[PDB]
Amino acid sequence: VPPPLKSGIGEPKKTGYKFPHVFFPYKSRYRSPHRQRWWPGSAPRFLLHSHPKRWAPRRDLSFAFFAFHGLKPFAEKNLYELMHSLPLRGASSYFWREADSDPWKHLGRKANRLQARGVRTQGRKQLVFSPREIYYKRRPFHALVFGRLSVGQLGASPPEAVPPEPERAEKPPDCESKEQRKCAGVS
Amino acid sequence: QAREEQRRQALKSFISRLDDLFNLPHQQWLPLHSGAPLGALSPTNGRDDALSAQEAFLAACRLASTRGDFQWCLQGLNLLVNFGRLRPDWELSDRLMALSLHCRRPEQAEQLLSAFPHFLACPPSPVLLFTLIDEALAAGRPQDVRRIFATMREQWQLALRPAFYVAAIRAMLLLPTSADQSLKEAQLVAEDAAALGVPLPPVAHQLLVERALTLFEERLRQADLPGDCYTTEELLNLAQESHNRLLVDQARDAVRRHISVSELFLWNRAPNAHLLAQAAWLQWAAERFAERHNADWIQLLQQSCSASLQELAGGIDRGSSLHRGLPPALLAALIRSSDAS
Amino acid sequence: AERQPPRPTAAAMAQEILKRVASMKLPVEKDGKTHW
Amino acid sequence: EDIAAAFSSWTDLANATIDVLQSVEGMTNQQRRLIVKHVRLYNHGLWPEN
RNA sequence: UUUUUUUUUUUUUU
RNA sequence: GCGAGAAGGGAAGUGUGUUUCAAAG
RNA sequence: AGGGAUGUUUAGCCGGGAAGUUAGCGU
Repeated sequence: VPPPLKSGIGEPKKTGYKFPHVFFPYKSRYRSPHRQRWWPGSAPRFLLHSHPKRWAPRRDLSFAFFAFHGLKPFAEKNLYELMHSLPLRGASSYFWREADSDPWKHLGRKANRLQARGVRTQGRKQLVFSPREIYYKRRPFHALVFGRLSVGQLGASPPEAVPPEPERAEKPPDCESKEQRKCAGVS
Repeated sequence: QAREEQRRQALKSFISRLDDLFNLPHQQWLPLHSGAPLGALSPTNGRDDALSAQEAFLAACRLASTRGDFQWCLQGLNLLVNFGRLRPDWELSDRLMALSLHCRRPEQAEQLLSAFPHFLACPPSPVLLFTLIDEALAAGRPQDVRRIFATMREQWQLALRPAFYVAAIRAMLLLPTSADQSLKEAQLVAEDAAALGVPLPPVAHQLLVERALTLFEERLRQADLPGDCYTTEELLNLAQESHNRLLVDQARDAVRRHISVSELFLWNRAPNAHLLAQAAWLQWAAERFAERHNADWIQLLQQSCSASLQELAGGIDRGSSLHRGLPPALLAALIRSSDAS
Repeated sequence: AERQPPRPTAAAMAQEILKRVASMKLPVEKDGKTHW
Repeated sequence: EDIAAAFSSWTDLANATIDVLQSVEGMTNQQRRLIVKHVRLYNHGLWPEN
């Protein structure tokens, strides 16, 4: 059965609807554009169903309860959550996205799609983000971070690192790139 | 029943009632801010005329003075956060830290230091953090002050302090371990205080370390043990090294604190004689053999023979170290060497 | 112009590589401009 | 291992038609359409190193 | 007018 | 992001349809 | 004497969205 609908933190109480959509009794193949994404092999809607209201008994309440965001796994920690614990709010640092452990790329119903090449039978140039201005609306998962986006070349070391690039000035300080997953930096 | 009935009833109702308030639409909720500024009838009117969400929650937190009510307060906190009505500030971080303490829950207090920066803007007050260190010492648990110190130090947000380094040292020497084991762990913290920005400890720092240094193994190895060592080189070498560190530190401290047969005591002005106590120690030898091994103090000890320094007719020291001598190192040391001889 | 010229060079030398590193911002992120 | 056992060498696999591939029971629709794609790419040298 | 903002802008008087 | 009544007989009599013409958002 | 001190609520217009509301003829 599908999970019950819940409102995210920072939102007033709303009135639940009686039916999922207008064509509830009559039609069945019609699907709403704002349908929930809970089946394995998908991603949330960011700010629609990612952070639902959290409740627990009085006994379970504690300081550590509030720090759940900052202890999330690597596969679910966003940029906002990552920059919150870093020195200087992660200012004057570098960040990049590692698209190697996505939920849909390992698990899901459509996890065996046919690509243009076929199957994978076997130093990169990944983008680097330099946060300049940081503004937190709804901590620790919400912020308007403005930074300079540039390109950088990876190294030959075992881990993913950035040797002597960024080199080229791509665009002036703009909005963030992605909000799914991010890595650390040299700083 | 004044402390039981009137206390639980008042707090229970306040949180319970508050919950119900949130159920109403946003039009009936409390304002975020106290009031509008002047920019928006005399200037004193308004400004502060309304009850804020934050103000109500913190007002009800003053009633707790037991462990049972501590849990209750947390309930209210969650409400604010979940509804987006909480503004982290200096004050917020200060009262929260203290609230746990007042409820006789030191365990919970420590957790805060490792979970504040994840959901809060400002750090706690420096005063509070220092006070918690003494809590553990009073209960008799010097082993719990090592993890709290490291987290503070590692954190960049919190400004480094020189005073903070004193507590750590003092607590390690009181651990219930062997003489060699307790001193070894203490030296690690000392060392750490010389690399990262070369911090300068207070003048009353090097004295403590030196006291036990030349007393626990040095003194012991020439009194009863050699009856007719494994780190003799390190003990002697570190003895002198400690002294050196003090000199450099003290000279640089005075410039920022208050913006100030051969002998050199003829034209040396009138320095403090307090420091000559430790430097007057005679170097016997590296080994047991004090006559066939080493060939390289009275004139130094002539400044104060009768335990009377040049204090009444000399200079004045600001924030000096212990004025007293070495009872366990001087009194029992010279007598033995003489009486027995 | 007497003592006007020497000031801006002094600030430029002390100026960092970066424009403005705003680690913390209380108000909402925006930009104001004037027209003389 | 079941599919490989039926075939003898690589020549019989590359030149295998569609009707012959249906005789073997250990071959589903997804597997059948996948094998025919690989043989067609290697023969034309379109999959040396993707 | 009140919660939500990854659709904006404006603020001076010799 | 794009497509989706592709499973519709419930309404109407001068209507639904057919025919003749026209239409440079 | 520093384990001190200092810090505390920024303002207006327009467009779109959700909950509650869904009473008005006074233009």
